[PDB]
Amino acid sequence: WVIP
Amino acid sequence: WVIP
Amino acid sequence: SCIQFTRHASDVLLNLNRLRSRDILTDVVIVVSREQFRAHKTVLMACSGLFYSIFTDQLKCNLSVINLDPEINPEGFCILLDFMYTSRLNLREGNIMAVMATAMYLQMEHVVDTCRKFIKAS
Amino acid sequence: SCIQFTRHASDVLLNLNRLRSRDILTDVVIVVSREQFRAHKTVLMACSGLFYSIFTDQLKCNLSVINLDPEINPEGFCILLDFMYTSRLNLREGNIMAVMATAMYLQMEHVVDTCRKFIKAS
Ligand SMILES: O=C1Cc2cc(Nc3cc(Cl)ncc3Cl)ccc2N1
Ligand SMILES: O=C1Cc2cc(Nc3cc(Cl)ncc3Cl)ccc2N1
Ligand SMILES: [Cl-]
Ligand SMILES: [Cl-]
Repeated sequence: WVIP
Repeated sequence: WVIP
Repeated sequence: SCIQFTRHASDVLLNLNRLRSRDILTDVVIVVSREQFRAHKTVLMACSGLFYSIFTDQLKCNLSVINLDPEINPEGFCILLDFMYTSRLNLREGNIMAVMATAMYLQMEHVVDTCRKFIKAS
Repeated sequence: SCIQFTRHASDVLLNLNRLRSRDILTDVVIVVSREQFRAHKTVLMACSGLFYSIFTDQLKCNLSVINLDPEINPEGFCILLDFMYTSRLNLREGNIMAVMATAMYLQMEHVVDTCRKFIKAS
């Protein structure tokens, strides 16, 4: 999971 | 396009 | 010896979401309490262990309407349906418990994992 | 303020390809000369400008069989159908001309671009  |  | 187009999967999912927003080729209604959500059976199956089981069943594969368990919160479902079509999860302090419970029910293991991680941190 | 799961789109496409290989929820047959290819209308539309136009047409959206132009080579189509479901293109010296012609007909602009680049190099 990432910060888009 | 890339070499997978 | 194939070549690969890096953005292909993302572009396919973006177009499937555009079809969903315009209600094109949607073949099922998911009923969550009073709320109704139109979707594509294939996308639901590709994202959820629960929908995979439902639509591979010889009788259920033909249903146009699927009613979820009454404990399922419509907002939690809406957040998960958006994630299915975009890869983006709107996880907030006020919705995390309903999102985790809905993801456990829908069998969306990667969403369950991040919810468990975010809860542990707080 | 969403979070994003990097591998989600790729995982969705992988599962759609698994449904295709097992002939699950396929709703159309594409006829290319004598050859028949089963697929999902939504995936075809998401990948091709031609299928997007066909299945948004109020009459054609309901057809279970679509016949392509007789000039279309079945192998070129097969290579492009595999690309649609995997992001991988089996581009070879002996098939590049048939792949480019089929991609132009199917309106798959990124495949047309790489075929034009590979031809120019040789
Ligand atoms: O967390 C998850 C997500 C998920 C998706 C699917 N859907 C498929 C799986 C296979 Cl092997 N082929 C085809 C499909 Cl559509 C099943 C279980 C789960 N669990
Ligand atoms: O090279 C290409 C690939 C492609 C895909 C689609 N399919 C869509 C486009 C839009 Cl805007 N919304 C929904 C869909 Cl399914 C149309 C044209 C082209 N050209
Ligand atoms: Cl997931
Ligand atoms: Cl393309």
